Amino acid sequence: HHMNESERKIVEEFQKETGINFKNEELLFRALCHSSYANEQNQAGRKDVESNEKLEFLGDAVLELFVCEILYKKYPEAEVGDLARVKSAAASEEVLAMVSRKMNLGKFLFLGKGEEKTGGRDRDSILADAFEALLAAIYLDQGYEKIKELFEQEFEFYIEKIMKGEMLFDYKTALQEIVQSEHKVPPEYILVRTEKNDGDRIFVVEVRVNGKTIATGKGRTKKEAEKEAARIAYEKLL
Amino acid sequence: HHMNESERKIVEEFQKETGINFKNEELLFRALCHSSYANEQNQAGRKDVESNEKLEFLGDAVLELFVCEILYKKYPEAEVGDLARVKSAAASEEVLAMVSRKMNLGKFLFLGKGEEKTGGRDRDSILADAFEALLAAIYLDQGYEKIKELFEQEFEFYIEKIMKGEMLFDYKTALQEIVQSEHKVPPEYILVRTEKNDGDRIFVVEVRVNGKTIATGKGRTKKEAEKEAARIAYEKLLK
Repeated sequence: HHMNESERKIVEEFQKETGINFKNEELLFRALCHSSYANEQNQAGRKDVESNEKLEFLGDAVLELFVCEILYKKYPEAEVGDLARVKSAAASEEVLAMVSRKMNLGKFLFLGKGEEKTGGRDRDSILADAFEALLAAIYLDQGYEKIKELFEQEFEFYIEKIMKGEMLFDYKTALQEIVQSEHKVPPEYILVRTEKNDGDRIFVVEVRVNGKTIATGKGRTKKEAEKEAARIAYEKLL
Repeated sequence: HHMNESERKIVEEFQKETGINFKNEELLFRALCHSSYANEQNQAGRKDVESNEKLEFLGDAVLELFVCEILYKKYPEAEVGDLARVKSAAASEEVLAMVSRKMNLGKFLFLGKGEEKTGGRDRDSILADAFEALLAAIYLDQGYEKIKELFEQEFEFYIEKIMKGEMLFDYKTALQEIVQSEHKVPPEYILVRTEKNDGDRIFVVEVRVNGKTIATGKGRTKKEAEKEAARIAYEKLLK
């Protein structure tokens, strides 16, 4: 398949924006191609444009192994019934769409005009599916180690939340909504210090409202600590 | 977990017999331990004897990726629906038990006395589970490339049969039974030719009864051709 100008631009923007470069850019294009766009282009005579359905099929297996490996290695004392519970929760459409949105994945999808007109770019199923297809593309292009490099830290965090029975969602967005509603101002995040416990560098962030510290969260990155802080503040405020 | 004498001998034998040598033998031991054995040993004070249930949980995902990767790479034209159908069949208990039996896995399992007495060593589910657990052990000890090196060819063969809609089972044993019954002699497999056909070498095997050829089979190895010849002969002998 020969990428036309607008397709090449999108493919270039995706790599620049997400930082995920590809050796074979055709794998990336394919992962982002919803069937509605492949059908549209094929009907326009571009028979080599293909959907992400096959990559999604492989991607789901890549994801399952990636999540189960984290569970097996990180929770040796967990009952097998617990590994299975968490596995299902971690690989769910809900988590994947959340991950996709955080990556602004919707911006880079190729959709047929009708799908575009009817909200497909915001559809949880389409986003989750494209994310799985992306994992297969990265797996095929650069290997399983790259998948861990890009996503293990992020998923270890989601799996920890789920294993601990803590509800998982976009913490920062939820906290902002509740703080603006009750105080008419947004929450402020302050990195107050860093630590080096367990071997990893740890960021300590306090979330405050009107200068008052509501909660303190810790994480392996500034972003993660902010997320943790928002989770704690949200649960506390409620 | 310290391996006692009998556990040590089983582990050593497994490695010598299959040729799959482990850097970390505890992984191999755990894969071979059915819950009935672990529970029996724990109750007797050996608390570090663990079952293969966690390895099997990981092993199942290793198996799914292994089969899906083959399906994705080898059948680019297949509809996704065919890929999902073949995946389920390829990773099924039936196929996995067949594979386990080919590796004589049943002889290396650790089972509780009661479980062993009730026929556990021949139980399809126990065999399939330990094989998935073994895949996890090998994956953790030696890596994914070792899994392909050991099982890719074999699974590509099963996958091809299922993808073509051809029933999959122990062809040879099934043909043996039907030929022995009708003729009072067993079928014979004769490698009549080997050749390199734009890929690698391919063996041509003829299966015969009393010197008469019943069918011819081709494969990437002699054993594969023999299985193919038996499959063909068996289907034929339902004339």
